[PDB]
Amino acid sequence: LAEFIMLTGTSLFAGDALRLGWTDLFTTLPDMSYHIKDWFDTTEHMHNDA
Amino acid sequence: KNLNSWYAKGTMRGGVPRIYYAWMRPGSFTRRRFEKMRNPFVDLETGTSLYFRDTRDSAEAVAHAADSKGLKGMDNAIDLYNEYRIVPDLYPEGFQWKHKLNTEYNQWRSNTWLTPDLIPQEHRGRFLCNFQLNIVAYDMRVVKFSPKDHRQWIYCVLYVGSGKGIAGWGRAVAPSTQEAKKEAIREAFSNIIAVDLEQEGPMYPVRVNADGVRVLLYPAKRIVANFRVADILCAFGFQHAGCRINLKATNNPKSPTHTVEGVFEAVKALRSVSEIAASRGKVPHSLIYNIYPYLEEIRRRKGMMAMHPPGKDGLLMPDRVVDNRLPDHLKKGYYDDVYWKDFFAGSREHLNEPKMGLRGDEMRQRLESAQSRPISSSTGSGRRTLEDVLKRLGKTTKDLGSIPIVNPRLDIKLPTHIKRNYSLH
Amino acid sequence: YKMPKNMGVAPRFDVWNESYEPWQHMKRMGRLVGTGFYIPPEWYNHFRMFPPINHNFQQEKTLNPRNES
Amino acid sequence: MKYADLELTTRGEFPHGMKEPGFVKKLDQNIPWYFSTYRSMYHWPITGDNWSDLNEAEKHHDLHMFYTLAWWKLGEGIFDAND
Amino acid sequence: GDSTINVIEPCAYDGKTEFEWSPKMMRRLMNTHGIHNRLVVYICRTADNRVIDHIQAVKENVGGRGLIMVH
Repeated sequence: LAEFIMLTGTSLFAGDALRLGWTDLFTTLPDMSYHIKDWFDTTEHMHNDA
Repeated sequence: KNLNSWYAKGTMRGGVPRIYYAWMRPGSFTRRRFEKMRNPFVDLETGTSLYFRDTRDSAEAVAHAADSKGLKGMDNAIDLYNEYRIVPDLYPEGFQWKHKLNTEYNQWRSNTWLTPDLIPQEHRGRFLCNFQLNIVAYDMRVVKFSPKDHRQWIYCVLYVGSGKGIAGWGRAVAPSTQEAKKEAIREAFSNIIAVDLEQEGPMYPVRVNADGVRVLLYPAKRIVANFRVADILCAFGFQHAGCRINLKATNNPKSPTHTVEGVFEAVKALRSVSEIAASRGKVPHSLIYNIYPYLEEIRRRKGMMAMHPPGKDGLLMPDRVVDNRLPDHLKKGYYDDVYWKDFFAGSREHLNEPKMGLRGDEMRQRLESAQSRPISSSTGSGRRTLEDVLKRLGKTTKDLGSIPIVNPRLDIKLPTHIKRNYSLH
Repeated sequence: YKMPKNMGVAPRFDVWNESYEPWQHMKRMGRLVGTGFYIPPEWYNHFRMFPPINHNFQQEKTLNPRNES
Repeated sequence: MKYADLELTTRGEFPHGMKEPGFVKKLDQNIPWYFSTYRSMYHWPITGDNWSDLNEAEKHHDLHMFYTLAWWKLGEGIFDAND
Repeated sequence: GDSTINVIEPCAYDGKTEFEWSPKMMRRLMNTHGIHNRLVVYICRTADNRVIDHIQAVKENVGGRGLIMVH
């Protein structure tokens, strides 16, 4: 499949991107950018431990 | 170009002393909860993986392609002590030693421990500030407990302040002078207020409105306000401030009550500068001297220092088991070549048998520590154990140096001693 | 002139909460403890690291009832 | 050195500063605002390099330290190396 | 819990009264009793039909119609 995606124009997806061991994270939520933003608003301390 | 000299400022109040901070507030002075990892974050484990997010790609982390292993810069830990202080320290540690109790701290450092009924419950063991009470003005209001019964309820206003930063004001109604005074003092220690004196005054005109008295705290070169209001601002420690009330002392309503209430309301409405900044999300000019260690470590992470080892992750994963744990009869001999003969004399954790190797003298010393446990009837006998035998001799249970008995209170014959202790020595 | 029986001691129904909001005590204890003449309560040592959520405004100020504050 | 076996009956107090004040029943001035209002001229601590021909500052600090060490009995039986 | 715009005022509760700010007026706001203070931000619309704070207005020494004060 390594050679396959190169030569044969084919698209990978969420699941296979996951299983190749590519990305850890994966959401199903709406406006997850906004839910990150407001969480990091309510956050308060800017120390690496925090 | 600023012909306001900084060297001629502040209005002298006689002897009234007001605190001044050399650099930063004594609260934000100390940072143990962050240098020593005493925080909910270090406890709650979640997220400690991110410090080792770099091991997503094993080959990449060993390769050290980008130095940027760090969650926040070049290293996981770069300037953990300065760079994080860049944020407006709104919620500072303060005083956090449990060395001696809250009670004994409050007691050594404050005239409030002497007056317990005065501090309400929340503030009890807290304060370390010597509060001066200034009783603004007593009054008398008739209280009608019934149509036929009326009392004279004296009504006090007073402000308990120390120019060290902390000052509240309480007014009370109570039938007697000293009881209304105490009631108002406890209401004041409930209405206690503090102030970020880092700016030593308001940095913007605070135009507040207390219970009918239009107050304006503004910046002046020096405390320029009423005698009463000025002693209140000096009870807070404001060196450069000025409060004006009602626009003029002919403007009603005026009263000692309204004056104290108004100035304290304004000092409450005041926002710190660090709080203003953080509220605007912006870095205050004042604290940018903290990123300078990180800016310098940027500028000095050129070349060799940014160079990270090839293939060396620092994460030296678990693989096998090691057991240097020797049998005790063996570690009893192990160091005999290397340190003093019979290294392992008396470490319980070390020697799985705790007593072995010791000379009877040191075992006798353990026993001297040990005390006489009661004697149940079966254990109690008309025989005289070497305990009371050596009592009658008076000499010592430590005298029998050559005699291999160690614990005379054992109801066992001399060789039974020496056999229960032959395994060891 | 008949006014409500207990009216005299009624609470100010819009500003009776605000004294109690956790953000007020965060703002008001942050300075009390920054002064360095105070020994912060054990709840401040915690809700300092975990400050309350930002946008939980009370319906008495956000005059909007359909709002899941 | 330079010894003469003199005597002394009244030493001072201990200059701990916190000797009780001679108590008074009434005040000769019943005006308390005068302690709160009293300004003065400025105490410019240094004028230029604070140089003065007599060593007016170091000398006085040394003469205060000298007698305070005297009264404190050199201040070391309290603790010096209990640590 | 509290708004970041602590207060926000118009320079004029009226429109018929335009308040042109002298560059010295706008330099005596950032000078609180000897401490340089860019805290309270004042918006003034210059002659160049630009709308700028008093800080860039007095960094180029031009003054403008007063629009708002805010902080």
